[PDB]
Amino acid sequence: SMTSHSWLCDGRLLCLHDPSNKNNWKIFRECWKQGQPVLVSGVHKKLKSELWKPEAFSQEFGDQDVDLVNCRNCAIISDVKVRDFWDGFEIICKRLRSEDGQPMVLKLKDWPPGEDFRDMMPTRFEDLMENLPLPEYTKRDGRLNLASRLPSYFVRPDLGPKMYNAYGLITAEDRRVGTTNLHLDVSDAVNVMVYVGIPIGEGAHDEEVLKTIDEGDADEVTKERIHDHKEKPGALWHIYAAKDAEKIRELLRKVGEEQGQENPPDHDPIHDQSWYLDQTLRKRLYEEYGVQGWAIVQFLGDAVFIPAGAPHQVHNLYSCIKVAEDFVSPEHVKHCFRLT
Ligand SMILES: O=C(Nc1ccccc1)Nc1cccnc1
Ligand SMILES: [Cl-]
Ligand SMILES: [Cl-]
Ligand SMILES: [Cl-]
Ligand SMILES: [Cl-]
Ligand SMILES: [Mn+2]
Repeated sequence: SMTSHSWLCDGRLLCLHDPSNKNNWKIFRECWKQGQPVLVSGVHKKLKSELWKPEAFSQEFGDQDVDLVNCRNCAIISDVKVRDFWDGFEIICKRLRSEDGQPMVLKLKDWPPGEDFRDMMPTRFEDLMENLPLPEYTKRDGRLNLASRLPSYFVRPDLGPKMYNAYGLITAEDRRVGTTNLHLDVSDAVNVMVYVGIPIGEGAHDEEVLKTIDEGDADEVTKERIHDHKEKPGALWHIYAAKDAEKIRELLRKVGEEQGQENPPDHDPIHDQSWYLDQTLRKRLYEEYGVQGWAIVQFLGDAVFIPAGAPHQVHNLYSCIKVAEDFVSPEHVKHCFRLT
């Protein structure tokens, strides 16, 4: 039977089932006011799938100049063509190689650049913005989006959306690396998975994907969604409550000191965007500081809602295309205020 919603994370995470249901706000606003993230499934079925394929991005935009990042070591690959990223998205033998001769795990940095998404891709902009869930919160002019309504005493988000494109992490050593390292945003965000690639060349690495989800602390009902094999898994997220951010800073100051970093007692390891919390660090956070997070597997068509101030990290299981929009809900406007 079709149902309005379900629970993941043992009852701690709302999962809405119908992205365009006009009654979603009633269930949503009770969880959102408590500082929880929310998942909405099925957004891919609302979109024009031919607009979100890696081959179309390569054909239409392949000649633009860009920088990439090597996810394994943070090295920057400067001033290459965007087709050099897209043509290796799914075919491993076509990826740029490190000195060791291995194909690299790459992230495409700042593309489309700054606020240029709408001008560069007007048809993609329309398809995404017209199908975002919770539209009173997420649309630029929604009644519960204060972004366009606040004075300069508040940090306002840039005009979006922003596109996040990166290969999947592959090996046992890769399990300790982030696609996006631990950080926080002063605005709310909605992040939609519009394309996932489960490919070949080295296609048979489902076994390391299982171990990553399991060691990532994913719940049995998410474990049931994985092993059902109906839907495409994309990325593993860890999100933490905004109220826990300082305890996370204390853990990362102590670890930086144990690893012989030389850091002033006040420095901000979350703002630095330099850490990924692996299984060891997540267990230490829980045991030594009392802090529990949400381990979320984002499948094709899942929209993840991230509360303002909430620290969060992302680990791609396969090659992903994500598109995110920032907004300012009344529940969380304190997080962007410039005084006290
Ligand atoms: O491939 C998976 N699902 C899927 C693939 C194609 C089409 C529809 C669904 N799940 C999975 C399970 C274990 C390890 N890696 C991935
Ligand atoms: Cl809050
Ligand atoms: Cl377009
Ligand atoms: Cl709404
Ligand atoms: Cl990062
Ligand atoms: Mn973010």
